[PDB]
Amino acid sequence: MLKIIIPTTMLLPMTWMSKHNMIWINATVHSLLISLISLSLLNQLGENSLNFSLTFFSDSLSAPLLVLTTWLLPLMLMASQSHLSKETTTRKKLYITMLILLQLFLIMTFTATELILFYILFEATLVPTLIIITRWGNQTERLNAGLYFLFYTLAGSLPLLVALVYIQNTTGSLNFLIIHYWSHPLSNSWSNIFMWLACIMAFMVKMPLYGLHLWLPKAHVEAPIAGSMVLAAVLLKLGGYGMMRITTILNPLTNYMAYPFLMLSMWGMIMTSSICLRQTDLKSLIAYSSVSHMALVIVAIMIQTPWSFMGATALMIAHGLTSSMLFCLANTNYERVHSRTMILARGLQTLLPLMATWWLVASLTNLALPPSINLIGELFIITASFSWSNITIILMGMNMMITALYSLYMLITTQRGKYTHHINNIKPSFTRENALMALHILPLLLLTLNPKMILGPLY
Amino acid sequence: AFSAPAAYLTHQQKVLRLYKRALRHLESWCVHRDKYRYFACLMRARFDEHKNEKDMVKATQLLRQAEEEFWYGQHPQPYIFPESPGGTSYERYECYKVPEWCLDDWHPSEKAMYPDYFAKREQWKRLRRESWEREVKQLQEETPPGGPRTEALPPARKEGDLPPLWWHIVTRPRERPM
Amino acid sequence: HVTKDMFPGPYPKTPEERAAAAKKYNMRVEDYEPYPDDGMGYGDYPKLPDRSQQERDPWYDWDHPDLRLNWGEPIHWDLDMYIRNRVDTSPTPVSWNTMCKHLFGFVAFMLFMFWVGEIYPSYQPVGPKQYPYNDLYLERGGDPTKEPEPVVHYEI
Amino acid sequence: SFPKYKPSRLATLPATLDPAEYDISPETRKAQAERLAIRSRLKREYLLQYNDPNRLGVIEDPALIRWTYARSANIYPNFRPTPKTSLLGALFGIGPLFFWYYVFKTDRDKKEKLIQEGKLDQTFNISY
Amino acid sequence: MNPFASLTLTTLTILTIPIMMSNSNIYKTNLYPNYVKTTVSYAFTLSLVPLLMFMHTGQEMIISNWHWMTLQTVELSLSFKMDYFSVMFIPVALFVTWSIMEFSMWYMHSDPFINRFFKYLLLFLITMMILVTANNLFQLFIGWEGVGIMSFLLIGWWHGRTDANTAALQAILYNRIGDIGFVLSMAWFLTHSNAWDLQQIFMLNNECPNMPLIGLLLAAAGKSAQFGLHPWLPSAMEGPTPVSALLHSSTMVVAGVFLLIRFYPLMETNKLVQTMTLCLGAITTLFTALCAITQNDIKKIVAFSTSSQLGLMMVTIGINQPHLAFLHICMHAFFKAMLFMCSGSIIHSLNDEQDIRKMGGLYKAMPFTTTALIIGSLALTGMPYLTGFYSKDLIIEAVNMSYTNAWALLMTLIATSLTAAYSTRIIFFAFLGKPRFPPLVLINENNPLLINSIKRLLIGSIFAGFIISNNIPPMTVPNTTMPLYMKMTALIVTIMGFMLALELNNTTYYLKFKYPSQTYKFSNMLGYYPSIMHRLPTYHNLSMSQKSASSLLDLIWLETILPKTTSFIQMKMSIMVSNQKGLIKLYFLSFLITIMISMTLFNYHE
Ligand SMILES: CCCCCCCCCCCCCCCCCC(=O)OC[C@H](COP(=O)([O-])OCC(O)COP(=O)([O-])OC[C@@H](COC(=O)CCCCCCCCCCCCCCCCC)OC(=O)CCCCCCCCCCCCCCCCC)OC(=O)CCCCCCCCCCCCCCCCC
Ligand SMILES: CCCCCCCCCCCCCCCCCC(=O)OC[C@H](COP(=O)([O-])OCC(O)COP(=O)([O-])OC[C@@H](COC(=O)CCCCCCCCCCCCCCCCC)OC(=O)CCCCCCCCCCCCCCCCC)OC(=O)CCCCCCCCCCCCCCCCC
Ligand SMILES: CCCCCCCCCCCCCCCCC[C@@H](O)O[C@H](CO[C@H](O)CCCCCCCCCCCCCCC)COP(=O)(O)OCC[N+](C)(C)C
Ligand SMILES: CCCCCCCC/C=C/CCCCCCCC(=O)OC[C@H](COP(=O)(O)OCCN)OC(=O)CCCCCCC/C=C/CCCCCCCC
Ligand SMILES: CCCCCCCC/C=C\CCCCCCCC(=O)O[C@H](COC(=O)CCCCCCC/C=C/CCCCCCCC)COP(=O)(O)OCCN
Repeated sequence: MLKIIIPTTMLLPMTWMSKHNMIWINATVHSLLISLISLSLLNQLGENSLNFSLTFFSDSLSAPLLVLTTWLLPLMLMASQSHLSKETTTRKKLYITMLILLQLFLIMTFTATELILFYILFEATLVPTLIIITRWGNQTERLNAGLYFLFYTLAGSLPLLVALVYIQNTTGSLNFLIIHYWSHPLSNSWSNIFMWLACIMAFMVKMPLYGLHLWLPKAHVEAPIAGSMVLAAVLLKLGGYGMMRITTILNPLTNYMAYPFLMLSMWGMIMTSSICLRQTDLKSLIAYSSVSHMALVIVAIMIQTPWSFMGATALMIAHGLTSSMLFCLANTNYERVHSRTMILARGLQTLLPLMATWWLVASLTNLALPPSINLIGELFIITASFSWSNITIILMGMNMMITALYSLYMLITTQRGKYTHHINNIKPSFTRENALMALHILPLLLLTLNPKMILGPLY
Repeated sequence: AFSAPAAYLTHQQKVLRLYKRALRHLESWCVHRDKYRYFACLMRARFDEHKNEKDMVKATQLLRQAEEEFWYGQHPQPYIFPESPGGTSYERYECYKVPEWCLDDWHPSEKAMYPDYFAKREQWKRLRRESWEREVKQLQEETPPGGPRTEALPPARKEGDLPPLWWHIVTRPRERPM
Repeated sequence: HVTKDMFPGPYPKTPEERAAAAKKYNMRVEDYEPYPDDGMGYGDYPKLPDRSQQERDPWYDWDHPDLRLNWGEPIHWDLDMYIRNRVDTSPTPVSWNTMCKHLFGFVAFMLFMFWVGEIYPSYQPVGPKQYPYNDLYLERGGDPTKEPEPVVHYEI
Repeated sequence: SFPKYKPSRLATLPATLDPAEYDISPETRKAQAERLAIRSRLKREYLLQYNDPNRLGVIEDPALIRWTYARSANIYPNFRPTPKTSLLGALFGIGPLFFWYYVFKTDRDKKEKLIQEGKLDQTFNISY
Repeated sequence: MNPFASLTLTTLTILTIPIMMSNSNIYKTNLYPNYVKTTVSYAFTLSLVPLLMFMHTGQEMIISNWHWMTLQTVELSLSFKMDYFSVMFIPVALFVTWSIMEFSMWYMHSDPFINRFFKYLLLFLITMMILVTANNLFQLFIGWEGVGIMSFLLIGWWHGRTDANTAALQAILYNRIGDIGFVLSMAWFLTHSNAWDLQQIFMLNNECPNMPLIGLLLAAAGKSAQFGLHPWLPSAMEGPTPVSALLHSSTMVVAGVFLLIRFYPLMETNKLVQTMTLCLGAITTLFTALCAITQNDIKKIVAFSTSSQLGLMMVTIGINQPHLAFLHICMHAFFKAMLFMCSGSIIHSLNDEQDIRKMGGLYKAMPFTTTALIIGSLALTGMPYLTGFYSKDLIIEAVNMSYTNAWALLMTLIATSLTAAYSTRIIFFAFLGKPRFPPLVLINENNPLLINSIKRLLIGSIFAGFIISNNIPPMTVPNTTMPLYMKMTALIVTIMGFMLALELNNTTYYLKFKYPSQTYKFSNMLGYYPSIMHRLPTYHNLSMSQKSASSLLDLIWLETILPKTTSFIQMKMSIMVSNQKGLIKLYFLSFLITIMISMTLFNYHE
């Protein structure tokens, strides 16, 4: 695992020793090389995980997330360099350093064998994101957004720390292998109920769960493009990964402790899909769609079936890629017209046809068109829910209908109709933007040929 | 579409508009030309029955009763011209209309083709740039201090003057731009 | 260049506050009327008439032709609901609450008649179709080790 | 005479059927003139920037900014805890959650109790 | 190896070659539409051969060529079903598509994006082939959504027009309403039968419960535009005429009927679902036929005709006659495509006019179009020994001789009357009488593409019924003994419709004017279904989405409870704690109080 971590660390002195006009080129090239190297972790053994050492291990769940992070870094660099052109060399190097530190913390988080190290890195991811949002955000609400993002996370995460140290004291270990092999049932008691809550609420708020999701629109809208990319693509999946790791020791309590969370997730996915229908800001719609998809992931994790975990893993990967692509698409238009209002710029298909094609493909993947992996995950989760209870199909179908509705609503509003007359500064699409959209979309379609790479350990 | 609207419609304008709407809906009801002509002359006679009324109150009441009759007896599916706001071809060619400022963003290799067109476009741009200040000055001169009262614009009055605010009216893309 | 006092504020109660709000939204003080002062959060925004964009004049020279809106004019609170790609409030030839009666009556009549016809089906004056081998007992699932009851058909 | 047309929310009253536009007073004409003057002044202000050769960019519209700010940022500062607001919030917030909890809990309790009886017909159900 | 499988797969494979060449140089030239048309014609003539093999020996096959993924005990493979349905429907669809693309080469000549139009048509054809030939439910869902998305893209071809975008979104909404039931069926089948493939499902479901069949029925109603989800098909006429002729007339809109036919072994084991299908089909066909007879737009009338024929397919499915329904699909494709083609030629000749009130005497001005439309109308009305006879009259005969709902039978007969009614309306208002179009005559139908394509579909509409009926094995027990008056019921109904519609159409020449009746207003405004269902639920949904979900909960109460309460409480506590006057007197008084407490509440407890 050091063969991935050490080059990521080497990215720091390499970008701090580069010339003022070569930082983007060097960082992009070596980030792509690191992603290529990290692609070798997909070879999984089946029966058990790849245990490199006492500190790190790789699973069929961790490997797609690691590859997604390593692949997302170069796309973040490509998206960032346009709006940072006027910045000084030192501040651009600091921004790239923030991105590299975030990547390092993420790659170490997904491979830790022990839960305290996972917690330490999972909290350490906060600082670079907070710095990025509050320093390179564009509006004045970035400060309030950063405060929300920090405190919503910490209020859930601190009880997790207390629960983890208590569990290590009572059991003697927190190593995930020992945790799994020496699992014992949780009795029906108030102490066990509060232990369950302390082990669950941090990952709940990172998803986010409906009712604890208010930080996400603020943080995702007010962050720069790279910050939004990493928030939607990767940082939302930390909660799901933590849930999959932690629910091993929570049985059989989850059988009834999951009822309020399932109810909240289903009704709130309906609510957020409905909210997307009346939104004046283009980024907030994407944020709320992310909330709905993560609510579906929460249901999948809560029901505790192999098909549910497979669908949840597929949906996490697909949602990460699709949300990153949608955020980049919105950012291109924002850079054109310097406003996030959806109806300001209309009929962009007449002026930008290839970008309209990218918009159409992203909208089609957002509504989970077959045989894309988005629908693979969603269908697996829906089938698992149907096995859990036949009445879930009503809510699943309603959510599907509303998702198609607002996806095509966004597409029609932004791309169709007639152009706004007074707006006359819409230049032809750059090679960088088209390449960024292609690099987002092509892995999505290529993953359809080999769906088992992202289905997870339960495959 | 081309004329600045007035603050209100007179009784005469409302009367003519009701006449035209009634005739069009009667034509919708009367498909054939001869029957439509017969009933249109009958409508014209009934309409001229109160042509020379001097009491404005009773004329207004007649207009209100006629409007109620038209609304009750209108055609639910009146004939609409294809390019009209309700027609089947209303906004069909809007996707083919590209604004003229997009031609400035063309690559020099694209402008290598069509050289005379772009030379004439340069001529038009010089004309607009050399007329804009005079247009603004004329608009400032011919405007009451309390702002304009209507959406009407004055014509050119000097030797080499162009009517103010003419660029986006003259440079419409087309009705069939492709 | 939109300064602080050009943004919506709280509900106006004094007449001078109402005049200032009406001037801010480019409206006549006689026409400007805010939403009722409950806790719903409307604040200073004017309550425009609930007409759709489809009802506006299509022959007028709008700044935004598709939108049927003019630059700088106050925008309805529910514009995105009335964009004419969506909910339409245009007057209909037949009154509302009259179309509802006809539609509901048609559907209810058809449902009741279908139920009645289910009670009173149509058929031909024939006997049930007859099949040779114990009503094809071995064919319709088999289980050939339980000796089905003899289904015997006679000529007539 | 003829049957009357009555308007509603989703099918409004036509202008030609509106008694307001047929009962005219001089103050009504003055109001119409004032509205037309406001519209004309806004149109002139927009068209002076639209036709400017020098101007490049998006012409900012104050009205759109006001609409977006009112729909997004101005809502909470104008919120008051009110019996109407409190009751509507409680209903639309927690009513559906408890309704769905009751429905799902009843269905799953029936299914589990029917499983314990040994009567569910779970033949061929090897995927979950 | 048996050539059957190779030819069946090659027919589907060669259709994708122009899609691969879409990035090549030929896509930039004006030769692309002819290239696509030639490719489709070659696909048709290639598909003709497996049809001959089946007609000789009844050869049927399934090809699980590629393994995609395996989840535990469940295997997902790219599998194609090549039974009678596939080998019969593929050549018909290819023939119709060939004719319609040859028509489009003329109709869409002045469109600047004709290459994109032909590419979209080919993509729709590929997705429909995937839908038809699928052997498992996942592949059929892929084809389902592919044809749905292609319909969305083709309806909104003129994306600068608001109504086209609105109609495309409406179609998507209704199709997803049906897709809810499709997904329910998929989930039930996987959970209870451990398979998505057709073979396992048939074996494990001897007595199929109601849930999967109701899901399939909901999906079919969504795709075939039945009474609950009908209005999107008439509004799909916003697209160009070739799109209406191909997608929304004869090929795509039969997907729900085809889905119900694919599961007929399960459908015949349940009578409640059969009754529901029969009743839904009857109400759909009669409601749409009633709406058709008062419409003035020709495309709307033909679309309502298509909806009524789909309802007839549903009723013939409901009486447990699936092979007859498939035969009706194949027969109806020919003359419905021809009817849209004739309507499009008329529209193009009269300067893009679609209202029949401005269509005058074209019986002499457009002789070939008049002949083709008359032949198509006679085929639609079930004139004996035409294409429509061999299926529609057998359907009426089987409906008459079955243990069926009486109301459904009566509504089917009334719809049979209304069919001739609106056919007579179309002919009378479009081809007879005096001209009513603008004086500048542009009428010209002397183009080889239009004539050749309409001629090909005319030969089809004349002979396909006899040929196909005589070249297939008997899959339905014939009704040989029926009363004479009941044998002639369809013809009596058709003649009554002809006579009465012609009488009411002849009465409009009279110089007499009367206000419309309430029944006419109900019929013309489509029963007020789009007037209410497109306004009330949408308004309520969007209003609750803004006022309650967005504002009341996220912006107000969820803000109030967790973050704002915390901020307020901490601010109040900070103000209380930190606002001290700086006087040592008060501090030392508090120190004395604290000392007194520690010595008593703590020092006495040990
Ligand atoms: C994750 C999804 C989303 C979840 C989160 C979102 C949703 C949850 C959070 C947001 C919604 C919850 C909000 C909680 C209420 C907050 C009230 C507030 O902030 O007031 C400050 C605010 C400021 O104080 P202030 O400025 O000093 O006062 C001046 C007033 O404005 C001057 O006003 P006034 O003098 O004109 O009127 C005041 C007066 C008169 O008030 C009125 O005129 C209206 C009547 C209010 C009280 C009775 C309600 C009448 C209508 C409904 C009756 C119940 C129907 C049945 C309910 C169950 C159905 C199965 O007050 C009363 O007479 C009330 C007496 C109490 C009798 C009934 C007590 C029932 C307790 C709860 C029963 C329902 C339990 C839930 C059942 C769920 C089953 C599944 O005071 C108010 O203006 C509101 C007063 C009325 C409050 C009524 C609350 C009803 C809503 C249910 C409360 C239970 C939920 C909370 C649980 C914890 C409770 C201990
Ligand atoms: C021995 C057995 C053999 C039996 C042989 C026949 C048996 C008897 C047949 C007689 C039945 C119908 C005869 C023709 C009807 C109309 C003729 C007529 O008088 O014209 C004047 C007039 C037409 O209006 P208009 O003001 O002249 O048009 C204005 C301009 O002319 C506008 O001009 P335009 O330029 O716009 O175009 C004019 C256009 C438009 O013309 C229209 O406006 C007519 C549209 C509606 C009438 C069409 C009749 C279809 C009725 C089907 C209803 C099924 C049940 C639905 C239940 C609804 C419940 C609310 O006309 C056409 O082009 C064609 C129209 C229809 C021609 C074909 C009709 C024949 C099919 C029906 C009979 C079936 C024959 C075989 C029997 C099969 C089984 C034995 O008709 C009426 O005023 C009343 C129509 C009667 C409809 C009643 C619906 C039945 C159910 C009522 C409700 C029952 C329950 C009680 C209430 C609920 C209690 C809770
Ligand atoms: C906006 C979103 C925020 C996040 C949402 C988080 C959801 C947290 C809710 C936790 C789920 C349930 C918690 C415990 C399960 C049962 C709770 C209790 O009501 O059940 C009964 C418990 O009986 C009584 O109800 C005791 C609880 C009563 C006191 C709790 C106060 C509840 C009021 C609601 C306050 C809101 C809490 C959330 C604040 C934000 C069962 O009866 P019994 O079999 O005998 O006891 C079982 C426990 N034993 C085995 C140890 C004996
Ligand atoms: C089972 C789950 C689903 C059941 C249905 C629940 C209700 C669905 C509510 C959907 C709300 C979506 C609103 C957002 C859409 C945006 C606004 C919009 O679409 O505008 C309406 C738009 C424009 O109207 P036009 O008349 O076509 O305009 C043309 C001239 N201008 O038209 C539409 O698309 C509206 C569609 C609304 C459909 C709602 C009614 C559906 C009811 C179905 C019940 C019947 C079930 C079928 C039974 C089958 C038998 C088993
Ligand atoms: C930003 C929003 C996120 C909010 C999430 C907050 C919820 C976190 C879950 C509860 C936190 C406290 C958990 C304590 C750590 C668990 C360790 C444990 O299991 O020890 C228990 C101790 O259990 C407790 O003490 C729990 C009491 C609660 C203390 C603080 C209460 C604060 C409010 C609790 C309810 C809210 C939690 C869920 C709300 C989620 C957010 C709304 C038993 O130990 P013993 O004493 O040895 O008993 C066995 C031998 N006799």
